[PDB]
Amino acid sequence: GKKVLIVYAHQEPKSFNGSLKNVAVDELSRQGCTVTVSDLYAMNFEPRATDKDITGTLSNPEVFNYGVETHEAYKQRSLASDITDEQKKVREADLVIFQFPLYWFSVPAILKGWMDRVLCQGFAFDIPGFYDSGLLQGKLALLSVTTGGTAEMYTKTGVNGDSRYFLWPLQHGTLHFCGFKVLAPQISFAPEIASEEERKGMVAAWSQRLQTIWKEEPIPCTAHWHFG
Amino acid sequence: GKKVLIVYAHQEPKSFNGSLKNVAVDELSRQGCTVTVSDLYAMNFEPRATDKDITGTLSNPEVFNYGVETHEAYKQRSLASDITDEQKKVREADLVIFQFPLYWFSVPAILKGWMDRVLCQGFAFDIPGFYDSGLLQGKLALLSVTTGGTAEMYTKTGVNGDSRYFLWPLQHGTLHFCGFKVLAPQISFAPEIASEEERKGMVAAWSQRLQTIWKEEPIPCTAHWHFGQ
Ligand SMILES: Cc1cc2nc3c(=O)[nH]c(=O)nc-3n(C[C@H](O)[C@H](O)[C@H](O)COP(=O)(O)OP(=O)(O)OC[C@H]3O[C@@H](n4cnc5c(N)ncnc54)[C@H](O)[C@@H]3O)c2cc1C
Ligand SMILES: Cc1cc2nc3c(=O)[nH]c(=O)nc-3n(C[C@H](O)[C@H](O)[C@H](O)COP(=O)(O)OP(=O)(O)OC[C@H]3O[C@@H](n4cnc5c(N)ncnc54)[C@H](O)[C@@H]3O)c2cc1C
Ligand SMILES: Oc1ccc(/C=C/c2cc(O)cc(O)c2)cc1
Ligand SMILES: Oc1ccc(/C=C/c2cc(O)cc(O)c2)cc1
Ligand SMILES: [Zn+2]
Ligand SMILES: [Zn+2]
Repeated sequence: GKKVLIVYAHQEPKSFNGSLKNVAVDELSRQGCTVTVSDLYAMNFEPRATDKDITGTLSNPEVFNYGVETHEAYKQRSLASDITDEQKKVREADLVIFQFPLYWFSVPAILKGWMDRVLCQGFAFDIPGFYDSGLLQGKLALLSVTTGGTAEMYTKTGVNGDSRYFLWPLQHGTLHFCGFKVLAPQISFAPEIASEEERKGMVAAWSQRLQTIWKEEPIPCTAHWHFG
Repeated sequence: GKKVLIVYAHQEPKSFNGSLKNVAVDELSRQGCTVTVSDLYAMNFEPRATDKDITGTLSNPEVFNYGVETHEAYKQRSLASDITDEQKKVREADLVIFQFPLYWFSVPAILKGWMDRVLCQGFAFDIPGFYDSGLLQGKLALLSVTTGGTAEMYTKTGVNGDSRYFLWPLQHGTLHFCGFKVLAPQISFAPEIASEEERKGMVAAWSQRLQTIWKEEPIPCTAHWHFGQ
C-alpha cells in the first residue's frame, strides 16, 4: 500500500499542469494507491508567514520571531489548522509530488508559502534531524515542473543555464534538508510552444513514468549532482 | 540625485532584517538619496498570482493563462493597482535593494509573490527584450540576505554548498532576466549565532558599504560567476 500527496499550483483546471496533475491522479488511483491533492489556488492557500499561523496567544508577542513561534506552536499543538491539515497529509504520504509551472526559476509564491509554512521546525526537521536525517526521512519527493523556456536554453551554456542549477534550492535546500529522498525531477519543457502532438507525448511520458515510480531509486542530492 | 527602493520582507521591526533595512534608510537618507520602502508584511502584500490581478475583459476567459492575461493587462493599464504601485516605485528607482531572511534557499513567499506579480512581461521584459535587453536595463539590484546557516555551511565543501549557488534563480533567472545589472550580494550570515558585537559589526558593515554604493560596478551575472569553471 502506498500513499501519495500531490501539491498542485496552477490556477486553471485545463492547463498543461492540470493535465499532468490529472494523469498522476488517474494512474496512481488505477494502481491502487491512496491519493490526496492539495490544490493550492482552489484552496486560497495562504502564502504569508505571519503570526496568525500560531493560535492562542503568542509565546513572545513583544518581538515576533516566526521560526521560534512556529517551532513552539508545533510542539504545543497550536498551529493554524490550514498548516496542520497539510502536515497530516505529508505525514501520511509515502511520496509527495509537486506539480507546478516554473516561476522565476523557482516555485509560484503560493507553493513557496506552502513550503515556508508547512515545513516547520519540529515537523520537517530539527537539530539534529536534517538533510539525510531530516524528520521526513523515508518519504520520497518529486518535482514535476513545466517551463516557458526550451531544453536548449536550459543547458550549461544556454541562456538559462543547466535545469539542475535551479533545482538546487528546491531539491537540496528544501526537500533534502527535510529528509526526503529526491526522485529525479520531471521536467516538461515549453508546452505553450510544443505542438498538440508534442504536448500529448509529454503527458504520455509522465503517465508511463508513474507506472514504475515505486521501482525508482532516488538521485544523489549533491552539489556534484546539480553542478559537477 | 539617486532614487532607491527597498523591497523589505520581515514580520518584525526589531529584527536583524529590520535593523538592516533601517540602517539602509538612515544612510541613504543621509546621503541625500530619495528613498522608498515597500514593507511587504505591513502592506499585507498579496503573493498569489490570480485572475484578480486583471480588472477588465480577459483575452481568453475560458482558459486562464496568467502570463498572457497580465501582459495584456499591463499594455491596457488594467492591472490590479497594488501591482501598478510597485511598478512605479521600481520604474523610478536607480537601485532596488531586496532585504530578506533566506527561506528555503530563496525569498520568503511574500517577496516571491512581489517578484511573480510585479515583474510582468511588458514591464520588466518583452520577448524579445530580456536578459541584457530586459526592459529594466540601466537599473541596479542588490540582494541583502540574512541566513540561519553559517558562512562555512555555505561553502562549496560544506553541507549547504556555496552561497552563490542559491543566488542563481534570484540574480540570473529573475533580476538579470529583467535587464538589471546586479550588485554584489550582501549576505549577513547567521546573526542568531553571532554575538551582540558581531551583529553590530554586520549592521555597521552594511552601512559602511552603502556609503560608497554608487561607486560599485555590477557582477558578471553568468553561470561561471555562480558555479565556477
Ligand atoms: C510569473 C511567471 C514567471 C515565469 N518564470 C519563468 C521562468 O523562470 N522560466 C521559464 O522557463 N518560464 C517561466 N514562466 C513560464 C511558465 O513556466 C510557463 O508558462 C508554464 O510552465 C506553462 O505551463 P502551463 O501549464 O501554464 O501551460 P499551458 O499554457 O496551460 O499549456 C500549453 C498548451 O497545452 C494545452 N494542453 C493542456 N493539457 C494538454 C493535454 N493533455 N494535451 C495536449 N495539450 C494540452 C493547453 O490547453 C495549452 O494550449 C513564468 C511564468 C509566469 C506567469
Ligand atoms: C520558513 C523558514 C525557512 C528558512 N530557511 C532557511 C534556509 O533555507 N537557509 C538558512 O540558512 N536559514 C533559513 N532560515 C533561517 C532564517 O534565514 C534566519 O532565521 C533569518 O535569516 C534570521 O534573520 P532575522 O532578522 O529573523 O534575525 P533575528 O532573529 O531578528 O536577529 C537575530 C538577533 O539579532 C538581534 N538584533 C537585531 N537588531 C540588532 C542590531 N542592530 N544589533 C545587534 N543585534 C541585533 C535580534 O535581537 C536577535 O536577537 C529559515 C527560516 C524560516 C522561518
Ligand atoms: O520555520 C523554519 C523553517 C525552516 C528553517 C530552515 C532552515 C535551513 C537552514 C539551513 O542552514 C539550510 C537549509 O537548507 C534550511 C528554519 C525555521
Ligand atoms: O508574468 C510573467 C510571464 C512570464 C515570465 C517568464 C520568465 C522567464 C524567465 C527566465 O529566467 C527564463 C525564461 O525562459 C522565462 C515572467 C513573468
Ligand atoms: Zn541534496
Ligand atoms: Zn545572469
